[PDB]
Order: sequence, then C-alpha cells, then structure tokens
Amino acid sequence: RPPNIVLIFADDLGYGDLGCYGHPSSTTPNLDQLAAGGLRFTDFYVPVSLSTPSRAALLTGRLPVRMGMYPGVLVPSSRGGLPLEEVTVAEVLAARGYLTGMAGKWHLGVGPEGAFLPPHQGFHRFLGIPYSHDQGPCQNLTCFPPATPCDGGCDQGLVPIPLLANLSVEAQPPWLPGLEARYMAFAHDLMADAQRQDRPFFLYYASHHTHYPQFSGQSFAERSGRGPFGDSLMELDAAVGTLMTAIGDLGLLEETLVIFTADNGPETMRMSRGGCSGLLRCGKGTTYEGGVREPALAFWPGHIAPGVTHELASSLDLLPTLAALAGAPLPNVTLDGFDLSPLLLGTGKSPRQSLFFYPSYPDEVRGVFAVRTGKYKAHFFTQGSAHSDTTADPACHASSSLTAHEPPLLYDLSKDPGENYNLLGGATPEVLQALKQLQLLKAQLDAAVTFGPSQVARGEDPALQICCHPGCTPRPACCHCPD
Amino acid sequence: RPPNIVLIFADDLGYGDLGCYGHPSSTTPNLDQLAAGGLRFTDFYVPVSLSTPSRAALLTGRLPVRMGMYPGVLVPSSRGGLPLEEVTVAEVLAARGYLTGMAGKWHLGVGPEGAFLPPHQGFHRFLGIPYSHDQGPCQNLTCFPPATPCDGGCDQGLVPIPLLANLSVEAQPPWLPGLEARYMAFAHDLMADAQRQDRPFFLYYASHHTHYPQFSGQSFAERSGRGPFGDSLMELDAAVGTLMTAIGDLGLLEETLVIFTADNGPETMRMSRGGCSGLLRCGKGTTYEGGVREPALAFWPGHIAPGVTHELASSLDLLPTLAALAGAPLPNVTLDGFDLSPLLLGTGKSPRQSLFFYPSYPDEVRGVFAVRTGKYKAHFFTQGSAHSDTTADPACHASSSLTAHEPPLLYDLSKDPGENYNLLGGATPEVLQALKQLQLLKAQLDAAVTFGPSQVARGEDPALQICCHPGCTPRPACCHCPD
Ligand SMILES: *[C@@H]1O[C@H](CO)[C@@H](O[C@@H]2O[C@H](CO)[C@@H](O)[C@H](O)[C@H]2NC(C)=O)[C@H](O)[C@H]1NC(C)=O
Ligand SMILES: *[C@@H]1O[C@H](CO)[C@@H](O[C@@H]2O[C@H](CO)[C@@H](O)[C@H](O)[C@H]2NC(C)=O)[C@H](O)[C@H]1NC(C)=O
Ligand SMILES: *[C@H]1O[C@H](CO)[C@@H](O)[C@H](O)[C@H]1NC(C)=O
Ligand SMILES: *[C@H]1O[C@H](CO)[C@@H](O)[C@H](O)[C@H]1NC(C)=O
Ligand SMILES: [Ca+2]
Ligand SMILES: [Ca+2]
Repeated sequence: RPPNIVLIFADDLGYGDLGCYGHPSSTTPNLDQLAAGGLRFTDFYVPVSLSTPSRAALLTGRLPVRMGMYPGVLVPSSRGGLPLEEVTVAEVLAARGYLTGMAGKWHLGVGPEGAFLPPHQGFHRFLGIPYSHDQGPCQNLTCFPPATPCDGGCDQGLVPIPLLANLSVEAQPPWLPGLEARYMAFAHDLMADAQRQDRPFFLYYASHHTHYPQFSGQSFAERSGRGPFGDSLMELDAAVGTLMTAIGDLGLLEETLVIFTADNGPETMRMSRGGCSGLLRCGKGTTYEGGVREPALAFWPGHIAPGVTHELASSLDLLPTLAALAGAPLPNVTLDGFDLSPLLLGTGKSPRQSLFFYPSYPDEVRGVFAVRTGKYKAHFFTQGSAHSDTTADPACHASSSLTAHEPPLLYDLSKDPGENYNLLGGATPEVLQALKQLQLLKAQLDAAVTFGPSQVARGEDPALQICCHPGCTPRPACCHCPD
Repeated sequence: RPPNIVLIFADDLGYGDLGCYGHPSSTTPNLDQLAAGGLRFTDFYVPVSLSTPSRAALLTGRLPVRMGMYPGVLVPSSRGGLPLEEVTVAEVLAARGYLTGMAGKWHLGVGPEGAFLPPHQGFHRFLGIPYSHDQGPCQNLTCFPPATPCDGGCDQGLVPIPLLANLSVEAQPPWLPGLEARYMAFAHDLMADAQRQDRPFFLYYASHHTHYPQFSGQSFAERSGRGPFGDSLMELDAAVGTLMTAIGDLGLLEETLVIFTADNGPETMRMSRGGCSGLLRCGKGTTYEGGVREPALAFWPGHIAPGVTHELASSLDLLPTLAALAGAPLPNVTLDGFDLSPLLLGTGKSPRQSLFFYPSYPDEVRGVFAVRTGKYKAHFFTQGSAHSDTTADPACHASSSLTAHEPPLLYDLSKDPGENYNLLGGATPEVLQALKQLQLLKAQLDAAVTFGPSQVARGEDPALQICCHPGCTPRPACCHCPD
C-alpha cells in the first residue's frame, strides 16, 4: 500500500520568509516543526517565476514552454488552459487507486464549459478559486475581520472571484476571512473518507496564502508581529498544522508523505505586504535565485530522515518522485523531471545535476535564460520585473531591460548564492570547464525543446467569465451570491 | 555557586551566515545544535560596526564614545588603548572569585610596556594576538595547509603578528593553520584547573574566525562547501563543538552558561570570502541592520528554555547580565546596559526598549546616527562604507557620502527589517508618535553623553610594535620566531 501524499503549494512565498529559513519576524511554528522533523531543501527550484507556468510544471512534470503555458499568466476571460492531453500527477495517482483532491487556487485555465477545471484534469473532489484571488474587484471585499478592506482594489472590470465546488459556484465572492476554513474542512473529509474506503488520498492544497491581497481570519488578524503579510502567513502555517493534526488523529502519520513549497518568488512591488527572498537576489518574474529558488520541506516519519539537503531538486521532479512512491506507472510523455525518492528515503543521491530556467515571456530565438549545473549558474539573458520592483537592487526593477550576455555571467552559487560576483568578469580551468558545459547544455536544450502553441495567445472572451447567475444583466457586476 | 560563563566573540560574522540563521551553503553543525538547545536572538545588536569600539563596549558595557574608543580601529603602532580606569566584565568576575581567561583577538590597545594587554584589564591567563590578524604582512604566511598562502598580503610595513602568551611573545608569526588548536588547548586547561580548584571559570573566546585573511587547519581545508570563508567558519564551529565537549566531559553542562555572537557585520569588500548579512542591509562599517545586528545564541541547560526571542538586546547588556548571574557587584560607572537574566531564565521580559547607534567615525555635533525604539528605527544620518563595498545596493558603498535626514528615514523593522520602505517618505498617528519619541531619544542622549578623549588620536609610535627580538635590526622585518 502506497503513502498518503499531501502536496501543499503556497502562493508567492519567498526563500527567506519561513522562520526555519531565517526571517526575523515571520511566525511559522507548524512549518518550522515540520522542517525540524523532516528534510529541508536549500536548493529547490521552479522552472518559471510565475503562477500559471510554475503550477503547470508542478502537475504535468514538464517544462511550461512545451504545453504552451506562456507568455505570462492566464486571466479570467482567457480561452486557453492546461491541455487535457497533458497528464497530471492527479491522473497518474487516480489510476493507482488514489482518492485525489484539490483545495484552492487552480490558475491553469477555465475555458468554455469549464473544460480546464480540476475535475477534468484528474481530481475527484475540488473546492477553490479557478485563478488568483486578486483577479476580480476587491474594493468591497473584506480581507481581515471585522471589516478591514482589501488594499488596492485588485483587478477591475471583472466578474467577482467565484468559489467553485467542482464545476458549480458555491459562492461569489466567497468570504475571505473564512475561505481557509472551508479548505481545511474539505481536506479533513477527503482524508476521512479515503480512510474508511481503505483508499490512499492525494491532497493538493494550493493555498491563496501569501498572494495579494493578504487576508486572514479573526484568529490571526494582528497576531503575527509581521503585519498583513505575516498574518496571512500565520494562517497558512496554521492550515499546515490543522492538516498535520487531522492526519495525526487518523493515525496516518508514518503513512503520510507531506511536501511544502511555493510556486514562485516574492512579489516585492507589494512592499511591506510582500514576501522576502532573503539573501537571494530579486523575486517574482525574474530568473534570479530570489524568483526561482523556493523553500521546501519533506515530511514522512520513518522514511524521511530529519536533516538539510543541498542536493539539486525541482518541482518538475515531484510527479516522478510521487509516482515512484505510489508505484504508479509513469506516462509516455517525455518528463523533464527525475525520481527524488532515493534522496528522500536516504538510499542515494539526487539525479538532478542541471537546471534550466525560462523567463515570464519566452521565445524560441533566445531560449533558456539561465542554466545551472552543480554549483555554477550562467546568465545568458538578464531581465528585470515589475513584480520585483521597489527593491534596493536595480537589477530587479522593470527599468532593467532584457540584456544579452556573451560570455554569460557565471556565478558560483556555493560561495555566492546572492549572485553578486561574476567569475567571467575579467580564467580558472574549473570555471572555464564549467562555462563550456553550461553553454553546451543551453544549446542542446534550445535545439531539442520545441515551444508548444501559446495558450495565452488564444485570446480573451468575456463570455467565459464564471457567473453565479447565468444569462445575467448587467454583467459582470450582476454575478453575485455571497455567504 | 555562580555559573561557568563562556563568552565566544566571533570576528566579522554576518546575520545570515550561520546555518540556523538561513544560509544555503554554510556548514555550522555545532552552532546549530547550540541554537536548537538554547535561546536564539533575532534582534541582538552592537553599538558600533567595527572591531575596536564593539569589543570595547562588550567588555566595559559602556558606549564606545565615552571611553574615547574612536575614531575607527586601533593599529599596531597606536599609543592608545582601552583605559585601565574602565572596569571590564573580567574585572567584575575576578573579584567574585572567577578564574578569568581570554583566548584570541584583543584589539583594545597595546601601548608602551603592554599596559593595555589583557593581564592588566582583568584576565588571569591569556593566549592570542593583540589585534586583528591581518594587521601584519601575510605574503609568506600560510592560511590553509599544506602551503596555500593568505590572499591579499595583508597590512605591509608592519611587524609580523605575534602570539602573546600573557605579556611575552610565544611565536611571531604564529602558524595560522594551527593557531586555533592552541586556543582550544588553553581553554580546556583553564576549565580543568578551575574545576580542580573549586572555582568558576570565565572563558572569553575572541576568535579570529571569519575575519580576513580566512584560514583553517587541514581538517577543514575544502571541507565546508562554501569555500575559504566556509572553511574558516567550519573551524569556528568545530571550536565551539570541542568547547562543548570539554565542558561535557567535565560534567559542567547544566553549570555552564554559553553565549555566542560576532563583533560586527560582514566585510563585503572581501566578496566571496566575506560574510553575509542575509535579508539585512549593508554590512561592516554602516549603521544599517546588516552591520549592527549580529547573531546570538544563549545556552545553559535547565535555565535557558529552547526557543527564539525577538526581544531587544545588545552586547552592552552582557556585562550586567553576566554580573547578575555571578552575583557580582556592579561597578559605580554608568552602564549603558541592562540585566537580561529575566529573559534568559524565562522569568520576565527584556528591559531593552531603545537602542542607539554611532558611526565608525563619530563626532559631538552630529551625535547618534540611528536610534531604535520597539519596532521603529530612525536614520538621522546615513553613510556608506568601504567595508560594505562590492554589493548590489549602492547605499552601502563608500561612494554614498554622509547625508543628513530631516525628518529622519523611519523604518518599521517588524515588517521591513530590510530597511527598504521609509514611512515618513510621503502620517499614521502611531508612526507620528514614534517619530517624536525617536527624535527626543536622540536629543536626550546627545545632550547627556559626552565624548571621551579620542584614544586613536593619541598618535602612532612605531617603537611600540611588539618585537620578538628586543633591540633588533633591521626592524620591523627582523622580528621573528616561527613554530
Ligand atoms: C465533487 O463531486 C463528487 C461527485 O462527482 C462528490 O463526491 C461525493 O461526495 C459525497 C459527500 O459530499 C460522498 O458521500 C460520495 O461518496 C462522493 N462520491 C464520490 C464518487 O467520491 C464531492 O463531494 C464533490 N466535492 C465538492 C467539493 O463539490
Ligand atoms: C599566564 O600567567 C599565569 C601566571 O601569572 C599562568 O598561571 C599559572 O599557570 C600554571 C600552568 O601553566 C599553573 O600551574 C599555575 O597555578 C597558574 N597560576 C595562577 C596564579 O593561575 C598562566 O598559565 C599563564 N598563561 C599563559 C597562556 O601564558
Ligand atoms: C462597491 O463599490 C464598487 C466600486 O467602488 C462596486 O464595484 C461594487 O459593486 C460595490 N458593491 C457594494 C456592495 O457596494
Ligand atoms: C617573503 O616575502 C616578503 C615580500 O614579498 C618579505 O616581506 C618577507 O620577509 C619574505 N619572507 C620570506 C621568509 O621569504
Ligand atoms: Ca505565484
Ligand atoms: Ca570585527
């Protein structure tokens, strides 16, 4: 019998946000304990620094550019979404007799009759928002009780964010200070049912947590010490705790594999209400460490030895890793990941020796922007980001345009993870030997990988906006059904 | 019977260097365990971001500007040093019947016949270099065995660094790849003797560790994963381990209070071979968090509850804290510190509510550069530093000259410890109320504190350079006695 997999996927969390990762004020008790009793990756990456592509790669285990999950992210009125031909981790496990279930943010397309929603991609049960919770007007919405409004107002001219239970709207807009509660409930039931069915569950908890606007329940409002972002993180931390408790009460501790990560770097344009990359450079939207290197914590008593690994690993490896643990047959499609089970089980090292990064807006001409092999990371193309704005380092700002590099900026991450000192900026046979390998790795991938038809380029059709009242007037303002 | 105090004082270590503080490659096993089994301060500060003044404040418990320990640091040919009228933590404990002992860097003056050396300031035994180990030519010196030279060559035109055993030279220059060994030996003996004398020991371990040039024994050379700086840190970590072991073998675990800290922020001009402030801003020489906020770890089983405190605390508080634990009578002099024992013993909160910072080169006209109260830190004067050069943020570079601020740059460290978003940059009654308190605190201190006669201004007399061969020729090149 395979393990009970629980894959938590935080939204917009930085490398230096968790308490166990070095943040001064952040309050993350449950996660620190999870990290104290299980593996803690120091070098865990994501292929792209954005929600849509990152999430796409997590579920399919393939590079975003293959399935056309570019450029940028999907909006509510988008026509495209994650192709059904693409097999997700949920589909692979479902066939293995798993009771799959998702709670929260999808952001992988909605389409016509909801053809791109979770139920069609492999999940049995679902409860959550089809996209980023800020992609809908939030002027009237309350982020913190009793009646503290959400700052910014979010995206205007759009239908209020709906809370989809499978394929039907349960609320619109859902009460944010209590949205989290519904997810934990949905989780507990999913696990309980799976237990009394003698069936292994797969809980994909994609939290809206630490993505803007920052929201929380009365139990966390001004209770973190780190303000709005802190309160929102404290809730995410509690959510992990309640899940661990629920699993504990069911006696499934040594029979449950828990994984935690974030989809991309901190949106620093959010300032005091945004994440923190820590020592890493820049954040969301950039190919710098601060935008692609996300935290990670493996937990599974009796199988996962408590420690800290520096082995190379990516979210692209989760599908094969989880498939291997479940004994589930791997798909025919060419996966860009590896089986990290040896690393987790402590029976060997990670197969990951090289990493490839693509920008927010990629293209077949330039190709991969950054490539890492061992401790060396080359930067063939550097670019700033609006998401990485307001910081002290000008290399992150949107002002910094796309610049080419020949030879590429070579960084020894083992001694310079902050990417401040370029080696080629001037050599050493070791460095020179690495340069050649990195330049070849790029060329070999660019030639092999072929960009799939851009889904985001399919266009926007406002008629696709999920409305609570079908055939309503005047849309979209008339689509309501609060709690 | 009072506790066995062991005060470790690292040299040039950053906030984000230790593994338990969030560094990706740093290898610090022993220190992480020390931090896992005892208090870990997230907000621990030092009055000035330089060796001499910082160290002066540690031992005397008073602000560097009072005793004239400015401007900058003391050189080998300096005439001044820490005034004997000033009572150190060693003197207070000595009267309490403590077997005081120091190992390593002094950097608090040498003077004429060594009138400023440890033996005159309160230490019974001593073994270490009278100042920074880079303040002497290191072209021929070996930093890493078998024969890997020290980079940079260090300070030229000076007498090679001597290893002073009390008041007499034991070696000059001492073998660096084995200097650490001598200190640990000296420590073990100090503790053993104190034990068989039924007397409490006071071990002040001022390591040269992580100060340039980076050195290490064969047991750490290319063994840290983080290069030269990593190897040097791994040794410092081992040094802490061997001390813990020695204390363990003597059965003095629950009877020994261990404290770890650094004197100032990371010298970033050293680049890949320098420290790391982490999320904090700038480093050594600046009044920014990265230069004044140092790591800290309290350890004392059965008395120190394992946790992480965010309470305000400074190195200025160590003297009174340690004096209180030892039951030792506090000196008549006005101390700028507080008794942190309640915090350590978990019987209460810290008395520290405000912190004051002075620049590398201070003056009576400008006064304190930065003031902190609770979670707000004002910047009345900002300045860069040559020590903080080569970084990405231009506010740290020496290029950034001393600029005044009215109103001062107000930062809410609880949500913005990185000092990126100025509040007054534009308010909130809370902020406005804090501004007034901070502006008053500055004015009240500037008026009260009177600058003591600048010791570093006393001049340089080359005849004061410690020479192995007295009445030698041709000096200083002729002062030798290796191992
Ligand atoms: C999503 O739809 C499925 C049915 O397609 C729901 O599953 C049933 O849920 C009830 C409890 O509400 C159980 O008693 C049934 O055994 C479930 N059937 C199966 C086949 O699993 C599921 O609850 C729905 N979830 C949401 C959030 O709407
Ligand atoms: C520093 O000087 C003191 C004497 O002033 C030395 O102390 C003696 O050390 C020996 C061992 O070497 C002991 O047997 C004596 O009992 C010690 N006497 C006292 C009064 O403590 C000390 O060893 C010297 N240390 C160095 C490093 O030179
Ligand atoms: C709140 O105001 C916004 C415009 O600021 C509008 O879009 C929304 O419909 C209003 N809703 C309520 C409940 O007042
Ligand atoms: C080594 O060379 C330096 C000059 O580069 C000189 O100061 C020193 O005395 C020399 N020592 C030896 C042992 O060669
Ligand atoms: Ca995201
Ligand atoms: Ca120093």
